Parts: sequence; C-alpha cells; structure tokens
Amino acid sequence: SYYIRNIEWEGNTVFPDEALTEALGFKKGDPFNRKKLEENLYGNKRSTDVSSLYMNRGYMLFRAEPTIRVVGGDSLDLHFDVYEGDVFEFGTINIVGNQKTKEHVIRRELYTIPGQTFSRDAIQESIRRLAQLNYFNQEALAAGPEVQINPEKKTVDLTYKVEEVGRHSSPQEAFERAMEFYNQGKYDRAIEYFKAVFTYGRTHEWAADAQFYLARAYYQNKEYLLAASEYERFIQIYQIDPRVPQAEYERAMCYYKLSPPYELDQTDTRKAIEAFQLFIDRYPNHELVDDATQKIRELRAKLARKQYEAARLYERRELYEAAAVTYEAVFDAYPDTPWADDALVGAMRAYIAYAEQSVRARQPERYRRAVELYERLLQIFPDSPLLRTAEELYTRARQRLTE
Repeated sequence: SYYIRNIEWEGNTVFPDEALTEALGFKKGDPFNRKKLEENLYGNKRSTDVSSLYMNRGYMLFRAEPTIRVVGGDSLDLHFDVYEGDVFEFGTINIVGNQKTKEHVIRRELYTIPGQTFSRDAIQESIRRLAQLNYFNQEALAAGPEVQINPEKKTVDLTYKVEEVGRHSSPQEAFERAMEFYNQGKYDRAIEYFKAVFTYGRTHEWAADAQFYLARAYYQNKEYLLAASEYERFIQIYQIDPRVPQAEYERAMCYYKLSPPYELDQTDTRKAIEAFQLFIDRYPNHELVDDATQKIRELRAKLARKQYEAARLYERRELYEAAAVTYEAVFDAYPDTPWADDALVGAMRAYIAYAEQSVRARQPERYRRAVELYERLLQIFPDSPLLRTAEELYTRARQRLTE
C-alpha cells in the first residue's frame, strides 16, 4: 500500500498545476491506485480527466507521460511530463453511407461543428446520439468516425460513416429475335435472347454485337449495375471493336443514372465522374467527349450543392463559423461549378457575421479573410452577377478592419 505525497506537472501552460491535480482526484495523501490514475489521466466516464480537460479544448495531440517515485517508506510522488501541442479546429465534417437516410438527419445530431475548437467528447457524444436514433449498426458506429489530422493547417476533418439496418437454333437467330424484342421495348425478353446468343460460343460473328446490346438492353431496362458489368465485359473481351469507346461512355451513363439526389451518399456520383473522365482521357477525340464533359459538370455541380446546402443549414442555425468554412470549402473544392461564386459570397457573409459576435482580438483575422475572398472573386469570376452584393460586403469588412 502506497500513499500520495506530491504531484507535479511539467510542460503545462494552459492549465495551472492545481487544476490538473484536482482533475487527477488524488489528495495528499490518499491511497495510490493505478486504475484510478489511468482513468483520471487518460479518460474517465465523466470527461473530467486531465486528458479530456485539454482535448475538449482543441489540444488533440495532448500527451501526458507519468513517472512514479517512491520517496521513502510509504510515500509516493507522481510526476507528469506534459506535451500540449497546437490548438486544433474541426475542418470538414462529412457524412457517408446514408443510402436511405437524408444527410441533414445525421448532421443535425452532431456536436462536432466545422470551424469550432476540436473536442474529443464532442465526437464521443455525437456517436452516442447517432446510436440512439437506432437507424444504424451500433458496432460500426462505435468504430468511426474516420479522422484526418492536418497538422500544418491545425484542422481535424471528420467523416461519419453510417451503416443502415433493415426458341432458337443458331446464334444469328437468337440475336435477331433479341433485336426484335429490343426495338419493341421488351427489354426483359431481349435480355434473355441476347444471353442465348452465347450458348453458341462467344467468338462467332454475332458475339460482339450481342454483348454490346445485352448491356444496352439492361440499361434500357433500368438495370444499370448489370448493364455496367456487361459494358465492362465488352470492353475487356472485344478490345479492338470500334465501339469500345462508345461502351465506355455508356458504362459511365449507367453510373450517371445511378447517381442519387444530393441528400444521399454520393458514391455512384463519384464513380460516374471517374468513368466519364476515363472515357475522355483514353479517347479525347471521340464524338461524345463534349457530352461527357457536360455530364461531369452536372455531377460536380451536385457534389458542390450537397456541401453548399450543408453551409446553408449551419447558417440557418446561426452557426456562422461552420457556414463560413463550409462555404469556402465549396469554392476550394468546386471552383469550376455554378455554386463557386455563390459560396464565396456566402463565406464572406458568414465570416462577417461571425466576426460581429466574436472577441475583438480575433475579429481582424475574420474580416481579413472576407477581404481576401473578395480579391479572389474579382480574379476568378471577373464578371460574376454577385459582384455588387460582394462589393457591399467587401466594404463593411474593410471599414471595420481598419478600426
């Protein structure tokens, strides 16, 4: 049995020695207890431990190294060397895996808010809220979120992944009967006969046609993932057939048709963009490159809108720091999209609003970011329709900044 004598902290600046000792819960001279030491140093159930004191205030990389000293007989000295590190803010907060649940239902429940000081138990409490909805697998919820630490930028990005609970006698004949069904809109029947072509092998004169139109038939039947697989089969098997580029375009169209509304997970939207870009990269001289380029711009615009709507959501909540960083993220990630200039102005607007309710010491850097954004607007979108609205905001920021 040992008893606490002294407790000393080396490296602390944010908290006085007394605050950290009170968090440890050891009084001169209670009995020494390793489990209690571990809990109140690294993480207890009440988020009052030393580590939570720092990590709930942005110091994500805080680490305390303990050394135990027997200073004669029963006496026990505790010495902790403390690394505080930088203060971090939450950066991007993304939501994935929601194929049936709207994004805003998940985002509304999060305590982790973009632009706010990082907090460990904000993450932990967000996890528990999502678990309490009973929409998602709890064991998978207990694993995430996916974290990205940006030391240079002093930001921590988060992605919460959710898992929701809940006839013929020859190949030519078969091909011709399929095309008859295909041209009548009987795609299910055409599919059957296109597959029948290959009961005679897959290297005869009608194999490539049958494979190519089997995919189109699946597509017209709105079986896009099966169509995509048959397009891929065509591309890899009939590699020098002149329709290989067309097949790659039509494979991308399958994912274009699978691309869901912005409120939902955007995996297939990203797969559609990659498939179109791959078609363009391999066949830049093809006729359909311009249409593929327009399809990519439609899909990027949806990605941008998804994030732009998250910013609007924070703005309605008067969380202007979250709105500002989310708006600016839209510009940084999708400057080529229609939402780019709207987002710049929304970010200006939110940064200005956040500066008004902020401590005077931190207002300069917020107003200045608005100014820098306006100077970017003029360069990237010289004839933007939002210039006048932006200039008015630029005025206020520059007037208040000098003061």
